[PDB]
Amino acid sequence: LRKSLLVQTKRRALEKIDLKFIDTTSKFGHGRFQTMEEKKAFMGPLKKD
Amino acid sequence: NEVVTREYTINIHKRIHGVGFKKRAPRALKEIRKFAMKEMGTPDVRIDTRLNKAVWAKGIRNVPYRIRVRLSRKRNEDEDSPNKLYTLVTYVPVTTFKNLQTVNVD
Amino acid sequence: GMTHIVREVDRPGSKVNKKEVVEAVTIVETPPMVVVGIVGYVETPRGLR
RNA sequence: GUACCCAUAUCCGCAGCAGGUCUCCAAGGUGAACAGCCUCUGGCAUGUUGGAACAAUGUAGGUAAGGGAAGUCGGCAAGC
RNA sequence: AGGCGGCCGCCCCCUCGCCCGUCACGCACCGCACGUUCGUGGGGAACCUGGCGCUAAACCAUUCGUAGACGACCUGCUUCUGGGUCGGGGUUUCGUACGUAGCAGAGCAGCUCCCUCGCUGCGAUCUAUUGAAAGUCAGCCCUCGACACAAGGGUUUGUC
Ligand SMILES: [Mg+2]
Ligand SMILES: [Mg+2]
Ligand SMILES: [Mg+2]
Ligand SMILES: [Mg+2]
Ligand SMILES: [Mg+2]
Ligand SMILES: [Mg+2]
Ligand SMILES: [Mg+2]
Ligand SMILES: [Mg+2]
Ligand SMILES: [Mg+2]
Ligand SMILES: [Mg+2]
Ligand SMILES: [Mg+2]
Ligand SMILES: [Mg+2]
Ligand SMILES: [Mg+2]
Ligand SMILES: [Mg+2]
Ligand SMILES: [Mg+2]
Repeated sequence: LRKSLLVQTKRRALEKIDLKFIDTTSKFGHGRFQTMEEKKAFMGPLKKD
Repeated sequence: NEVVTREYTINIHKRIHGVGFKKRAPRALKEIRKFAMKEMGTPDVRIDTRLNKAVWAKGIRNVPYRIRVRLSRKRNEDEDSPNKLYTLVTYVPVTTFKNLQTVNVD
Repeated sequence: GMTHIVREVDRPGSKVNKKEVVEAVTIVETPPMVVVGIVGYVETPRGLR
């Protein structure tokens, strides 16, 4: 990760961003759920219990 | 110098991947020989007719995914090879595959 | 790996403004760097030595 | 005269050559069918080599969002 | 693109470390060149001697995939926080496995306690067990659960 050798504004650098949602769906395939607690609360009980 | 005997659950479905249909089942035999040579240590590997039937029971391309095997190491006599020990791989049938692991057999 | 970000855009004069934007965003794991060595350089008339 | 081949190896083609050469016998199922496919009697080791990986390019096979011949001399090929 | 020079405290000697003058000698090799030099000139293999020190690293093999036509490149290998193989889970792909039971089921056939859904047998499917069963890294993640494996070899490499 190399620092930029020139200084530019361009209305593209140095703007305060606001993050809202970062998805953590299943990337090994098609993702359906966000968190493990949400997945277990949606699917309910199975043969694992 | 031991004469030991151990059971195994080889996974041919994850030891063969990307092999064509007309050569999928013969690669399983070389993979079983390589697995026996790696685990037991001797180069001489002899597999049985029951294991031959268990591998080739479903053709050339529908290779069974997991096979329960038993490996016995014995010595050779009567003008033996330079490799005195040899692994005699035999087949044992089992209905299920879950919660099965390597078992030393007396 | 790569994930999404739902991001608020504070860039005036656009259709993008005041709306959520989903972007393709990578993740780079960076462990801290343990300092080991110091190297000095001399300006030569062929470069740096 | 009476052996044997009668053939993708006993014939011809310079050869154990995807070439050519005249005939009889013909099962079960699906099926209109001696069509195509899978089995039985009967033969065979894949056709003058094997092992390892699956790069470019090629030879044969299959697909591909939207447009449907706008490419090309021509719907050539492929597909409905 | 550096290794010789300058200063101070001492060191064993030298007041001929140089020019002017006197004296006697050293090969005077008897006419002959390539002579005197920065030379204790540069490099290689060894020989006998003193002191001070050093105790490795590549390549193959095997494994690996972030890499590959073959070479080549990035990697692992300790007997304890090492790796490998099974198994366990996490993820996912497909869509509800065999067996069991049904007062579900187009109906059909058989029997008589002539039975007020009487009973049995065949019967595409359906229902509960069933978000079930099956595969899941060979190029997915974690495992201190179980097994053995581990310094085990072949080739090569030194600077007055
Ligand atoms: Mg005859
Ligand atoms: Mg011919
Ligand atoms: Mg012919
Ligand atoms: Mg017929
Ligand atoms: Mg008919
Ligand atoms: Mg006929
Ligand atoms: Mg031939
Ligand atoms: Mg198309
Ligand atoms: Mg389409
Ligand atoms: Mg059209
Ligand atoms: Mg038109
Ligand atoms: Mg034209
Ligand atoms: Mg045509
Ligand atoms: Mg079509
Ligand atoms: Mg089934």
